[PDB]
Amino acid sequence: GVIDTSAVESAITDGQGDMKAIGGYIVGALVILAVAGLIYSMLRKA
Amino acid sequence: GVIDTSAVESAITDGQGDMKAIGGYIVGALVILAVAGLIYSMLRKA
Amino acid sequence: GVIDTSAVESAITDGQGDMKAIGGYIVGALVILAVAGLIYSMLRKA
Amino acid sequence: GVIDTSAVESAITDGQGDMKAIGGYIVGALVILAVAGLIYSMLRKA
Amino acid sequence: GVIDTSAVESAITDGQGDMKAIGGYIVGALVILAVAGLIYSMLRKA
Amino acid sequence: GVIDTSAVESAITDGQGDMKAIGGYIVGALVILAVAGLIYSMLRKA
Amino acid sequence: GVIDTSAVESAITDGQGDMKAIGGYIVGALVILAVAGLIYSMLRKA
Amino acid sequence: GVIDTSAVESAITDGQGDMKAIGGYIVGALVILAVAGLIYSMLRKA
Amino acid sequence: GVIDTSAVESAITDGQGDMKAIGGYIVGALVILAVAGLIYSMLRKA
Amino acid sequence: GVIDTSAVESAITDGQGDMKAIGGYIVGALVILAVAGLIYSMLRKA
Amino acid sequence: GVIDTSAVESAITDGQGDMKAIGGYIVGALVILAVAGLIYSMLRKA
Amino acid sequence: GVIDTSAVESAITDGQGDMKAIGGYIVGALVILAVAGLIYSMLRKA
Amino acid sequence: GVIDTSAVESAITDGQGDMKAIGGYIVGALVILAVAGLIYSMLRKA
Amino acid sequence: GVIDTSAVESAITDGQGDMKAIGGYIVGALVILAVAGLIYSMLRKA
Amino acid sequence: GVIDTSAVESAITDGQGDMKAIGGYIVGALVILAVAGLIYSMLRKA
Amino acid sequence: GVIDTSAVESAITDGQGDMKAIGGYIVGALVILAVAGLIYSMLRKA
Amino acid sequence: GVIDTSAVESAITDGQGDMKAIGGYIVGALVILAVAGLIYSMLRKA
Amino acid sequence: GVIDTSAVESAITDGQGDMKAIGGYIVGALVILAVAGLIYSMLRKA
Amino acid sequence: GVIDTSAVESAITDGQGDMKAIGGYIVGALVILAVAGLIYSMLRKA
Amino acid sequence: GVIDTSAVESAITDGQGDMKAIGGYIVGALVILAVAGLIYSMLRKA
Amino acid sequence: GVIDTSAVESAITDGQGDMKAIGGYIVGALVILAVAGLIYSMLRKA
Amino acid sequence: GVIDTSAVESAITDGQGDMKAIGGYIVGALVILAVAGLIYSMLRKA
Amino acid sequence: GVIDTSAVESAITDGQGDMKAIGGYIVGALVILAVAGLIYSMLRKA
Amino acid sequence: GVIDTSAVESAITDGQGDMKAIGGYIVGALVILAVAGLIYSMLRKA
Amino acid sequence: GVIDTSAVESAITDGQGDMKAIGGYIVGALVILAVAGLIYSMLRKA
Amino acid sequence: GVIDTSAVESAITDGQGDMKAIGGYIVGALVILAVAGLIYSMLRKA
Amino acid sequence: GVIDTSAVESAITDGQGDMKAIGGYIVGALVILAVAGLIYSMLRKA
Amino acid sequence: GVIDTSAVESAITDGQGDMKAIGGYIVGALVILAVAGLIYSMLRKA
Amino acid sequence: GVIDTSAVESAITDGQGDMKAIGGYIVGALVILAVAGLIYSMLRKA
Amino acid sequence: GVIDTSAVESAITDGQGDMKAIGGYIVGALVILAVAGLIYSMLRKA
Amino acid sequence: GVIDTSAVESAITDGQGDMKAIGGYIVGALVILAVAGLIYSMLRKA
Amino acid sequence: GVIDTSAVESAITDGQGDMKAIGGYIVGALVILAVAGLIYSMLRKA
Amino acid sequence: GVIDTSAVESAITDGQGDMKAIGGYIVGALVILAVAGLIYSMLRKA
Amino acid sequence: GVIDTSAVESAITDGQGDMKAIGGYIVGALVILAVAGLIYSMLRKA
Amino acid sequence: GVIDTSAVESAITDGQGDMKAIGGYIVGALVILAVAGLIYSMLRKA
Repeated sequence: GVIDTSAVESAITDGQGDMKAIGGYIVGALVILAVAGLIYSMLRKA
Repeated sequence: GVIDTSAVESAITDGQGDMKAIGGYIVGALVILAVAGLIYSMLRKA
Repeated sequence: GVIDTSAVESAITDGQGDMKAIGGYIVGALVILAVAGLIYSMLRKA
Repeated sequence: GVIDTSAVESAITDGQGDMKAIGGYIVGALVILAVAGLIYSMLRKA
Repeated sequence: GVIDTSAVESAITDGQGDMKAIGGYIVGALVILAVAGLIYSMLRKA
Repeated sequence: GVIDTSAVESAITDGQGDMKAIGGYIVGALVILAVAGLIYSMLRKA
Repeated sequence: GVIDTSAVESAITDGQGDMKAIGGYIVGALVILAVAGLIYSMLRKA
Repeated sequence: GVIDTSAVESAITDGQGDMKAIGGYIVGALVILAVAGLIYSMLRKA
Repeated sequence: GVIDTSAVESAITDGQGDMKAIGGYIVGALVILAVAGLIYSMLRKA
Repeated sequence: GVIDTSAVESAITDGQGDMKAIGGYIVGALVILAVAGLIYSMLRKA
Repeated sequence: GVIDTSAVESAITDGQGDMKAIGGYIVGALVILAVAGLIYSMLRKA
Repeated sequence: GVIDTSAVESAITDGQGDMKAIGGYIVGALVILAVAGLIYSMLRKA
Repeated sequence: GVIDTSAVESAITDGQGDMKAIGGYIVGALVILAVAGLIYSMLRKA
Repeated sequence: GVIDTSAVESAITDGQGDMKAIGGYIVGALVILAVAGLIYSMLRKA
Repeated sequence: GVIDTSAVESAITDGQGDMKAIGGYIVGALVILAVAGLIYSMLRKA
Repeated sequence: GVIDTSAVESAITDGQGDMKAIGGYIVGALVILAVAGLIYSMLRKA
Repeated sequence: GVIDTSAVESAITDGQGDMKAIGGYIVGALVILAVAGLIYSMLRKA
Repeated sequence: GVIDTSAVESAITDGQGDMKAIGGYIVGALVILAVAGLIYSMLRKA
Repeated sequence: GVIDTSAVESAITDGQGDMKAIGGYIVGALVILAVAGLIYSMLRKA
Repeated sequence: GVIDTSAVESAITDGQGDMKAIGGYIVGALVILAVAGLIYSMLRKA
Repeated sequence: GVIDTSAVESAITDGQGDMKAIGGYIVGALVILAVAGLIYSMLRKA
Repeated sequence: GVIDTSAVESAITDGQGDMKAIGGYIVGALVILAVAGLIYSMLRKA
Repeated sequence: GVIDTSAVESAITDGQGDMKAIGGYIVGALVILAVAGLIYSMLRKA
Repeated sequence: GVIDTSAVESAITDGQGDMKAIGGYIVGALVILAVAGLIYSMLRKA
Repeated sequence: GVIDTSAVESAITDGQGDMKAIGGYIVGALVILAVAGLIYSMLRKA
Repeated sequence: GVIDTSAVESAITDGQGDMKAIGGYIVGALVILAVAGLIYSMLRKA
Repeated sequence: GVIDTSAVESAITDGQGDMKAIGGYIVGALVILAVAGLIYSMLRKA
Repeated sequence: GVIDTSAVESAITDGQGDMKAIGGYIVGALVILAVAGLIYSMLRKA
Repeated sequence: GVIDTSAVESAITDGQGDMKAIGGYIVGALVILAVAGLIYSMLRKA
Repeated sequence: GVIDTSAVESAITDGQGDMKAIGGYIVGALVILAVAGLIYSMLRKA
Repeated sequence: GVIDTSAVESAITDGQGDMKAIGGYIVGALVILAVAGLIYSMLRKA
Repeated sequence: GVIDTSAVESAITDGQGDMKAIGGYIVGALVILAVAGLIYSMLRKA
Repeated sequence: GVIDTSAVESAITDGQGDMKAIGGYIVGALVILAVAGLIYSMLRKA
Repeated sequence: GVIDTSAVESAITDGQGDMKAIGGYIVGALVILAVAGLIYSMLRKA
Repeated sequence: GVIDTSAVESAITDGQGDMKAIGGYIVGALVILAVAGLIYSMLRKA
């Protein structure tokens, strides 16, 4: 019932919180990766 | 008879009380379950 | 005899009254049950 | 009987209410997930 | 006897009335469920 | 005796009449039930 | 009995009617889904 | 006695008739169901 | 029973008909896709 | 008794007949499905 | 007495005759039932 | 009495005979079912 | 039943509506992605 | 079923339409790219 | 029972027979696929 | 009673015998299945 | 009854405790997995 | 008579006492069961 | 009566003991299963 | 009377003896069943 | 079963037929591509 | 449902925002790269 | 009961034994697979 | 299937048509380029 | 779908716009380069 | 059970055998490919 | 329950241990790969 | 596709136009250069 | 399985055959190219 | 849950640490490469 | 496959044909160039 | 999400910083190279 | 599990062995290539 | 694996063989070229 | 992880070692080349 389902929203909320966060930190890695590639290209070139 | 049947309503009432409650706490488990799945998916992905 | 049998109808009437009532309150429980199952399914799923 | 079955509609109604709601909040998670994937792809790429 | 059995048809009729109705409202829940699944799939995918 | 027993056949006849009839209307309920289950399955599935 | 069972065929018929219909509309969703995937692939690619 | 029991066979016969028939029409529903699932799978896939 | 199962073959047949057809039209899309890739490669190259 | 149980074997036999048959036609669908997937893969690839 | 009791055996014999027969025809129904269930399962499955 | 009860053993024996037999033929159906499922899985897969 | 199944069509309709829409907005992202790749290629080149 | 599957062809058709179109406009970009390379080569050279 | 279960082994045996066979023919397709890819690579390259 | 219950153990024993056996032959199928999947993967890959 | 149902809450509580915990340790594995993938990508690249 | 019927209430009271108690301890088992299922699901999943 | 019902609690207690234990050992299997899956994923990946 | 009722306890005792025993051997079957399922799952999986 | 599985081989055969064919026509494109590159090189050079 | 899907558009919007932005900053790098190449060529030359 | 449940532990133990073993041999395959991929990459590259 | 695969050949054909054509027009550019180089050399020289 | 694909054309258009522009400004550099070479040659010479 | 699981090892063994073999022959192709590239480079060069 | 779930942590721990280890040895391969590429580049160049 | 490839010819045409033109103006420079050399020689000489 | 995998070797063999052949004919082109360059150099020179 | 997700950040952190480091050491190689090229050019020249 | 690869030889053949031809006509230009230089030298000289 | 994408800009910024810098120091080398060539020419000449 | 994972290290080890070896022999080719270029330059020059 | 990798060495060996050979014959051309230049110089001179 | 990444540094180190070395020996060749050119010039001259 209802009340029990307010608790649903609560745990789901924590859930989404976690997600965008984690997904964010992954991106931190990717940027470092990306950019390290661009330098690698600058040497290749000149 | 009648009076005896008011007591019926009484015990049945307790009955339903118990039910929606228990059924509720089960759902608490399910949400935790569900959401723990979503995080598991965020790692899989990124 | 007859008169005595009008009293029959009377006690039987109370009888049926009681029945549909009690049977009704049982159903209240079942609906709560049913629907609590449907929520349990929504978590399972998503 | 009838009256008892109006109460059925009532509890079932709450039921469906709960469902589309919960199912909705799950989707909130999925969108965040999805889109976090698209960014992950933008880095991969460039 | 006969007359008493016309009343049978009557209560049984109410009975069936109730049934297809309730069974109907359950389906309302299921559709909402179903379709909420399809959206969940659209995110998964794209 | 005999004549008295023709009346037996008569009341028994009414009896059987009633039975197959009532038993019939019960089945009307069951079919509605059954089939409402099949729809419930179509949603579950797709 | 027999007659009562013609009514069976009747309610079952409605039943099947409903089914292929609903199952059909679900497919409408799936096609839209499918094809939206193919476009998503055309971008990925070129 | 005997004769009375030939009538038994008769009503039982009708009985079985009804059964395989009804059971048959149910299957009509199931096939429609089944196959509608297979199409649903063809979209999922391609 | 048997007869009822000839109808099974019938609905299943329609089923398979549908499948190879749909699966076919999907392929029409894929070829267009594929080949559009090959042109994209001819430009890349020269 | 015995004789009555030879008829059991008979109806059960028809039963199994039906089964392996139907189950067979389902497989016809699956093969068409499968293989249509393999072509879909040949385009994806080249 | 004795002779009168040979007639007992006679009517009892008819009795048992009737029984195993009727009980037999009931089983005919059950087999049809059973097996119709197995087909219902083959669709469910595949 | 005793002798009458040897006949009991006799009819019960036939009884058990019938049972393991019938139960056996049912299993024949199940195996066909089972295995038809495994093939269905081989297509699904490859 | 029927009426209850008109409501099915209704919720399914909303369903499909949602889908093609969402699937659409995803594509908006992909195009931006794609094209940003093409510019990245123009620099690489010249 | 059949009719429902004509709608499949319809949505798939739109699908393919979209594809060859989009894939086409991508090529417009590539040609401009290509040719801009050839001019870049004419300067390099002379 | 036992004998009935020797027949189990028999139908299961056919079952496995079918499986490794079908699974085999699928592989025939895959090899053709694979190798057609390798040629596609030889052109790409030289 | 006791003796009658030694026969219970006996039939139950046969029972379990049958079970682990049949369950075993099913596994034979599964292994063939599994491994045929792994080869399918080796082609996919290289 | 009530008291007996307080014990329900108790065992269910332990239940949920266990769940989020276990689900947590699984995630520990996934992160290690994920990140080990990212390093694998850094080598691939440079 | 009356007094004798006060003793009725007494033994019936003990009766009900016993019942709700026993019924309670059964539930203790069920909860342990239930929850052990939920853990089993957490492993299945992750 | 009462005393007899203390013995009820006793046998029920053993009962629950058994349950949580067995249910526990099942979980031992599941964990081994789960984790063996995670390794299988590490190979798939790298 | 009393003495006669000591013999009651005696036959009832044998009774319970038999029960827990038989019920035990049934469980032997179930475990074999259960566990054979878990292996079936290990193949499915890997 | 067997016969049903000869049809498997049949549809799979068509399948492979299609594959090597299509894969072939793709190669026709690649050769034209390749060689058009070699001419492009002859101009570059001289 | 609908409302829940307005939130979809919202998160997707942010998504696309992010993308064209990031993709933009990457291009900033590429231009700097490109042009640094052109200077490198001016020295090579004169 | 208890003793019967020691046998449970026994069969479950064998069960788990089997599992980690089988799951192990599967991994043997995967490693061979994996590593054969790495060599395939060394050729691709140089 | 087959017919669907004749359409494959058709779209692939158009594909190759396009390719050799485009690749051709590129060469037109290259020749003009080449030869313009040769004149540039005649001036350099004399 | 369609509308969503008009937006595709739109973003692709911007895309191509950007390209021919950028590619153009690069050429501005090349001409300056080229011609600065020709002067360098006039000094070398005379 | 155990014995049945020795057969598991057996079929898995064949499995791995097949794999390293096939994977091996693929490499034969790759080497031929690789080296044919190196010759192609020797011409390019001198 | 709890204790049973400490064993969960234990097997999961071993699990993660295995993972980071294996994932590690894979990386050993990749580094050797990577670096062997860099040497290949030094020859290409000078 | 075709139409899209007529546009290819169009942009390529502009391309070649540009080329022979630019290449032409370069030659204008070269002639002026050349001839200025010849005068330089006439002075050297006489 | 094994036999099925002999066919693997067979198709792979054809595969490699094709490769070294095609790769060979490409080289024929390259030599003609190369050497045509050397003549071009003899004119340049003398 | 939350706490479990702090550990996520932790392992991801190590992850990124590793990455920028490794990516760094690769660059050390590239610089040595680059510069060794410049010396190679100084000899070529003078 | 094979046949498809005879067509490879065919298109490659045309390819080489084209090459030696074009390369030839280039040489025609070079000779005219060369020799025009020799006359230029005869004037310089005498 | 957003915040996470501000960090993107940050790491990309560092990235570009690095690039123009490194690219700059390369040019320092080139100038030294260039000019050392011009002196080499002054000796050649006079 | 553990032991099974020692075998992982073993097959991975062989793996890396193979790699550095093969990668090595490739380099043998490259050196021969390189140096053959240097001789080609000595002729060009003197 | 190992054995498969001895074949690698074999094909690579042939590879290198081919290379130094071809590279050798190219040099034969260059010497003839070179020396023909020296004679051309002897005439120029005297 | 970390430790595994210390080994990365190790193999990369060897890598760079190799590079500057090889690149060095190439330069030895170039100097010999260069200087042999200068002598060639001294003869040309005087």
